[PDB]
Amino acid sequence: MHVEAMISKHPQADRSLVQCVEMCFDCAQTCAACADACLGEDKVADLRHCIRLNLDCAEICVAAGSIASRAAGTEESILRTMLQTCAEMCRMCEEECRRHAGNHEHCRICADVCKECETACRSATG
Amino acid sequence: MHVEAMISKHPQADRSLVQCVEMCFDCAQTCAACADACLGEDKVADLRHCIRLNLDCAEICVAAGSIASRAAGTEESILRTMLQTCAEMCRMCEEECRRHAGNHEHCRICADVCKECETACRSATG
Amino acid sequence: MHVEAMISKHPQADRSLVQCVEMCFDCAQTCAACADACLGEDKVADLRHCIRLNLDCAEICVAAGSIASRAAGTEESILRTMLQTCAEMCRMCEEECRRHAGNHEHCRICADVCKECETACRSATG
Amino acid sequence: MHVEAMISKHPQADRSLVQCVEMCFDCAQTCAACADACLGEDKVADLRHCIRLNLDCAEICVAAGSIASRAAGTEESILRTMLQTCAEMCRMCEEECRRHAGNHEHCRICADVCKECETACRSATG
Ligand SMILES: [Cu+]
Ligand SMILES: [Cu+]
Ligand SMILES: [Cu+]
Ligand SMILES: [Cu+]
Ligand SMILES: [Cu+]
Ligand SMILES: [Cu+]
Ligand SMILES: [Cu+]
Ligand SMILES: [Cu+]
Ligand SMILES: [Cu+]
Ligand SMILES: [Cu+]
Ligand SMILES: [Cu+]
Ligand SMILES: [Cu+]
Ligand SMILES: [Cu+]
Ligand SMILES: [Cu+]
Ligand SMILES: [Cu+]
Ligand SMILES: [Cu+]
Ligand code: NA
Ligand code: NA
Ligand code: NA
Ligand code: NA
Repeated sequence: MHVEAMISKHPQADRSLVQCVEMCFDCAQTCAACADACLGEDKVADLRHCIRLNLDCAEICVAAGSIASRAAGTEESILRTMLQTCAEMCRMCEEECRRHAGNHEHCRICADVCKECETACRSATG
Repeated sequence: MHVEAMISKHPQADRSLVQCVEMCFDCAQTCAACADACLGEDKVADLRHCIRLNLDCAEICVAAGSIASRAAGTEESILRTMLQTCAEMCRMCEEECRRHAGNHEHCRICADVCKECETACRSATG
Repeated sequence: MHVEAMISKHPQADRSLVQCVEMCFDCAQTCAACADACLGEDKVADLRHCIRLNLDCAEICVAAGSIASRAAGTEESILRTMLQTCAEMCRMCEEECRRHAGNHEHCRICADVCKECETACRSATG
Repeated sequence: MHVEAMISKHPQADRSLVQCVEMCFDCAQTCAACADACLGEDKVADLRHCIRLNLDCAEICVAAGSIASRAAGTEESILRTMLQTCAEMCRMCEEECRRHAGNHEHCRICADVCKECETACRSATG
């Protein structure tokens, strides 16, 4: 990614923010991938809630990553509110993915990414 | 829109929810349009914060409308948290658009739509 | 929606474009709803491809509607290319939803909306 | 990112695809960042078209990256069409960012990322 490079060249120009942006896109892609993999499983009926939570997590992580890419200045912003929402979403998604992690390696990877994004988003709210 | 029609045919099948979904997409489109119109104004330098807030509002309204389109059942969901975030975003965007409404009719229309979406999102959290 | 009202107040200021924008958001919401309803069906395993195509259609319709909301001027734009892609996507999604329409009323509604969006997007490329 | 790891664990389980997905998210974030930086410049009026093209590029790159994250199987997909559209979008955005690269380092970085994403998307269509 180019998050760090672009922040430094912004005319209104932060490690916690760079890490949060990176993780939001990483998590958005991973959740999209996890939902699609759950949809291909023989036992797809067992994974309905996990697919649904992945879909919401991918939507909220993209939104958060976009908002946070525009949060390099000092002006009022929705950033902290959005990051709290992303954190809560990632917490929910992680718990459900974690529950299937013994059965589906893709859900283990997704749960780990959601946990990391949750942590990153919380850290950026400081 | 087909929000009402699709909710009723959902196998896990609410006026406040239908109104919120409709308004989130209406507001997403209106904010996207408002940012683009502000970008075309002679006095674009005066509208920087308004463009930025429109961009964040369009992102959050789409996300909210998507999440709420999947919230027709009884299972745990990020819905209330997301709708509070949308409400707060629309409040911010409305205030800035409102400030330019005497000068730019497109900002008057956008402020009115943001106010309505804010109200709809708050009502759906009940 | 406020598409027509916002186009007329744009400083660079078209019926086919207003109809396309409206339909793209209508279709994005309807496909999101259809995927979520398919995920709740007893026979979810039979609907894997339909869910997947709905997810791609909702993503592409939002993108198209956003791009087209910014296409009110005369400058070079990705608009025609994006609308052709939306048309092709809606065609694919319609065919799969249509196949399940006798079994699931939500897929009948979605197929009808996808057909209309396809038509609208093609008309706006003129 | 976790693109490579998730592809390998997909029940329907490609270097060109992993590179395209990674680049689409990298480019989406970079274009979002570039538009926000152009909005903060003293000479924002000179950057209107660049901001607009960045906004469309961020929208199309996210959509492409999402679609391509679900393209790990053999079934019919919009993937090739979407990747051609992303390529064309990145080409347009690159040319405009490149034009400002002598004046704004953020536009130099964005033009380089758009060029790479364009190349990656074209390579994945093979
Ligand atoms: Cu997750
Ligand atoms: Cu999850
Ligand atoms: Cu997950
Ligand atoms: Cu995850
Ligand atoms: Cu607004
Ligand atoms: Cu606003
Ligand atoms: Cu506005
Ligand atoms: Cu507005
Ligand atoms: Cu469809
Ligand atoms: Cu469909
Ligand atoms: Cu459908
Ligand atoms: Cu449909
Ligand atoms: Cu670009
Ligand atoms: Cu560009
Ligand atoms: Cu750029
Ligand atoms: Cu770029
Ligand atoms: Na900002
Ligand atoms: Na739901
Ligand atoms: Na335009
Ligand atoms: Na697929």
